[PDB]
Amino acid sequence: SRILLNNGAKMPILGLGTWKSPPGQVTEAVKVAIDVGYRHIDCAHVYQNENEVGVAIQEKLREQVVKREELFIVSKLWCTYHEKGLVKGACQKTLSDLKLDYLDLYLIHWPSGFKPGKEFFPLDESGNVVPSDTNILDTWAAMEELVDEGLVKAIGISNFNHLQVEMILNKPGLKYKPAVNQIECHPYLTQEKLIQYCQSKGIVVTAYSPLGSPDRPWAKPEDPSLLEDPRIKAIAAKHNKTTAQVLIRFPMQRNLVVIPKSVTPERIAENFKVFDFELSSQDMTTLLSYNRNWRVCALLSCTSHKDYPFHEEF
Ligand SMILES: NC(=O)c1ccc[n+]([C@@H]2O[C@H](COP(=O)([O-])OP(=O)(O)OC[C@H]3O[C@@H](n4cnc5c(N)ncnc54)[C@H](OP(=O)(O)O)[C@@H]3O)[C@@H](O)[C@H]2O)c1
Ligand SMILES: O=C(O)Cc1nn(Cc2nc3cc(C(F)(F)F)ccc3s2)c(=O)c2ccccc12
Repeated sequence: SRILLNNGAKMPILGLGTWKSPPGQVTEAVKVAIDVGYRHIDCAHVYQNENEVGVAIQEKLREQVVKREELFIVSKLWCTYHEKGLVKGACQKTLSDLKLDYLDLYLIHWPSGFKPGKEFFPLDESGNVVPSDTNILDTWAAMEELVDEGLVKAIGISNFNHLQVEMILNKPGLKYKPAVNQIECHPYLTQEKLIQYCQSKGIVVTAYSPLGSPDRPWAKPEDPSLLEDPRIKAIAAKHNKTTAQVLIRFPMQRNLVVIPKSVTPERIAENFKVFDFELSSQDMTTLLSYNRNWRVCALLSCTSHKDYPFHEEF
């Protein structure tokens, strides 16, 4: 149920995602999740719902359902706060919203810094994202300070390519190695090279968008649909499981952490019922065979940013 991180802490391999969970629904989602056994919640300031996630956690702590030490709460430093001077306040805002005194894991959400200011996606008049003059290593050093001050127990990265990870690993005077790299991963984007890289370096990989993010706001009707893939439905039927259950179990059997999102109580419970069956070797081979290098998350307006991660092969 949990994987050991480099700081000695254990991270639950199944967590609840919260991107696109409206504040109207995420409090109930998190309450239900905790009731049915989730102990890991994946959050971010940019998801605009951390206050409501926080309400749910506070309530369940107060109800004596769970103790804080049993929860594993992750959040992420948004791109507009990469300047060394902005990092601590960004973390403290997340902590205040979540009503917590520490995070279990805090990630650099994307390797790119954006122009500081109120807008999460500052654009120029021609639609290009406006970068900031920040660099990965200075942002990393700021993240390390959060560990040293007790705000966070572990730090990591998200959407970093292997060269960007290597930059941090090779930093003279590195204080903390990244514990986790959180990346998009599912049968249409199987990430074999980056997973082998990270796992060889002692970095745990978390798979995001494991169901293919059908609710992503830029979906096009001609896009591939993992949950509707008849090939994956057939593997699910053979196990008397749903397609979502197969898609969640798949990364678990690759020694990945996985964070499916739902706000629908029946699905939150369904998605956790993945510890009672095993995909066969042939199932795993078949699912890996569906790779198409297809990404849910890769914003066009960011493709000229100097730190855009997806020009590299991996
Ligand atoms: N680090 C990053 O850059 C990054 C990027 C993307 C995602 N993430 C994290 O990863 C999480 C998961 O990714 P995601 O939100 O993109 O998408 P996802 O988990 O792949 O898919 C969520 C979508 O699937 C639906 N769904 C959930 N369970 C289902 C089930 N059993 N049957 C049918 N449909 C089901 C949900 O609907 P309902 O909610 O309406 O039930 C929602 O529309 C995020 O929420 C976020 O926490 C991180
Ligand atoms: O962020 C999430 O969790 C999900 C996520 N993904 N995307 C796609 C992105 N593509 C990027 C590319 C870069 C780049 F590094 F390439 F510059 C930087 C930042 C991004 S956001 C979004 O546009 C988005 C908008 C609101 C809330 C969350 C998201």
